[PDB]
Amino acid sequence: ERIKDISHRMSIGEAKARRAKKEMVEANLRLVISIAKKYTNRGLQFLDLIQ
DNA sequence: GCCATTTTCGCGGCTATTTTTTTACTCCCAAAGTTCCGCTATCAGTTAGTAAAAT
Repeated sequence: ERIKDISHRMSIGEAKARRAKKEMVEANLRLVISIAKKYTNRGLQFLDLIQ
C-alpha cells in the first residue's frame, strides 16, 4: 500500500511538472524562432537551428 | 459516373579543344584525452678481431 501511494504521488507530480514545462516551451517557441533567424546561411538550415 | 479541362512529368544529336572560386563569425573555464620529447632496455644485425684450417 505504501509503495503504491508513493508511486502514485510521484507519478502525479512528474506529470504536473511535465505539463507545466511543456506549456512554457510551447509559449516560447516563437522566441526560439526569433533568435534562430539570425544564424541562417552558416552551414545549417533554418529548421535545424530552430530545433 | 462519364466527358472534358487543367495540372504535373519527362524529353529535347555526337565527337573534340580552350579553363578552379568569392556574404554572414562571442567568450571563458574546468575537466579530459591525446601528443611529443626524452630516456630506458632489449634484440637483432653488422662489423672487427682472432684462431682454425688449408695451401
